[PDB]
Amino acid sequence: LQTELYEIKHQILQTMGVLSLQGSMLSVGDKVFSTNGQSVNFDTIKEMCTRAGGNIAVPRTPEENEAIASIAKKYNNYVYLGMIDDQTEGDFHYLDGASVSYTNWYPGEPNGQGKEDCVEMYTDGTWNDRGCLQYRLAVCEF
Amino acid sequence: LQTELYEIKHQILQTMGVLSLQGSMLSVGDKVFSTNGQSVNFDTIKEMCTRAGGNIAVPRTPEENEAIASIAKKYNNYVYLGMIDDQTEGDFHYLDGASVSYTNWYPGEPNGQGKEDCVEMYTDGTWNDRGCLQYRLAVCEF
Amino acid sequence: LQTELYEIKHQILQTMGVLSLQGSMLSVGDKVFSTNGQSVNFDTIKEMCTRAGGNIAVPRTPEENEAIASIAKKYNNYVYLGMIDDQTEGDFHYLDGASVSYTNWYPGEPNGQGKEDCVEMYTDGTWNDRGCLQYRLAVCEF
Ligand SMILES: OC[C@H]1O[C@H](O)[C@@H](O)[C@@H](O)[C@@H]1O
Ligand SMILES: OC[C@H]1O[C@H](O)[C@@H](O)[C@@H](O)[C@@H]1O
Ligand SMILES: OC[C@H]1O[C@H](O)[C@@H](O)[C@@H](O)[C@@H]1O
Ligand SMILES: [Ca+2]
Ligand SMILES: [Ca+2]
Ligand SMILES: [Ca+2]
Ligand SMILES: [Ca+2]
Ligand SMILES: [Ca+2]
Ligand SMILES: [Ca+2]
Ligand SMILES: [Ca+2]
Ligand SMILES: [Ca+2]
Ligand SMILES: [Ca+2]
Ligand SMILES: [Cl-]
Ligand SMILES: [Cl-]
Ligand SMILES: [Cl-]
Repeated sequence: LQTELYEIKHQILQTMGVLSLQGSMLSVGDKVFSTNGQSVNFDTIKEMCTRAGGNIAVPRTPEENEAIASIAKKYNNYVYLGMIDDQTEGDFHYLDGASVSYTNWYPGEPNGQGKEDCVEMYTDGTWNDRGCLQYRLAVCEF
Repeated sequence: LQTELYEIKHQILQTMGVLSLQGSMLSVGDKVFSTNGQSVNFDTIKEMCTRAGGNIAVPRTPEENEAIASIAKKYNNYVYLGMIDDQTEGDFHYLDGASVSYTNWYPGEPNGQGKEDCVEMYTDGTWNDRGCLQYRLAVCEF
Repeated sequence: LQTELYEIKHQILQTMGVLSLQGSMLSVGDKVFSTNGQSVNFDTIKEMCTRAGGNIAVPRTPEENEAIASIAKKYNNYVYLGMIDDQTEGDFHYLDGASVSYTNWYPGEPNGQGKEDCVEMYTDGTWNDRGCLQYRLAVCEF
């Protein structure tokens, strides 16, 4: 079976290598990020990522933030991130319900104070709280 | 080894997630469908799919039919399916030799009665028996 | 676990099938070749392939040569290969340090005699020793 396992691991590396060369994914630690280049609103990005078997991307580390920012830069668009401050204002949570730890707010942000429940990322990787109805680059994590 | 197996399964899911996000595959049950968007005749589609390690797509379930129809719709072209009524007329078989079960004939079809040995799918997912020399969207199953 | 292993192997085959259909990879024996279609110099191709988890492509067999030549033909560009004759002139080595075995020099080549330390492949698959600063099609192996 060890023959099978080595071969399997090698083939997985080949396919991920191919996708990484084609610019179709970025691997960061345990996470893989990807975009198909389309721009839609926050709710539609969630459905899109979920349909593909993943989730709207969120950076929980400086390294993850840089990877998503590099995607925002390459595709030159603002990006919606997987966090919201719905139920309680000023209190941003990941979509799994956990309170946000790492942040990278653009100076002055977040300033919505009720009416801005989503978070967008600028091309320099910094964050702004925003309404959820804008068209933003869809980035998913797997 | 359980560490290896969990990691392997996760990486497989990441790559399939990426391909699904990019619109490069559709997963239905055990089957994966894909097209590269090219149009060729029936014999050439078979060679193309076989070269890639798969087979010309055929729907054996309503669910599979819908998936292929969604590809025909997205690419806006008629699609050749993996069935033929060669040796016996009115008797359509899969390419593995088995008699066809599920069908979705457009009203009046099949009407070839000798001279139409292939099957094409319209953009609404319904079927027509047809000659095999037309240029149709190549869709493969894996 | 056998259920897991069969399923894993099948899913790997599906993803590789998809990538092969999309024209995003060529499998030869143990090797997988891929290009993203970009043209850069020798040093930049190495970095690009390494970033993706692979290496600049080199043919060690007639079969591997044909696969890379088919990529050079499809993309209609000269290709840099993973071999150099740096430290000793007339003495080409793979990037792992081993002396080159299989060759396919265009008639008259190699003729650099000091000043041509890289190797390019023409669209017909034959080789020429060349300087390393030209823009060539980036082809990686995994
Ligand atoms: O000045 C920046 C400011 O501009 C707009 O009002 C909105 O996008 C706010 O979310 C943002 O904080
Ligand atoms: O009326 C539809 C009819 O049109 C043509 O004659 C052919 O494509 C037939 O296969 C099809 O049944
Ligand atoms: O005649 C072919 C000859 O042309 C140029 O001088 C260079 O590309 C050489 O590397 C090559 O050998
Ligand atoms: Ca609110
Ligand atoms: Ca708010
Ligand atoms: Ca704001
Ligand atoms: Ca006939
Ligand atoms: Ca017939
Ligand atoms: Ca007919
Ligand atoms: Ca030299
Ligand atoms: Ca030389
Ligand atoms: Ca030369
Ligand atoms: Cl809004
Ligand atoms: Cl015909
Ligand atoms: Cl040069």
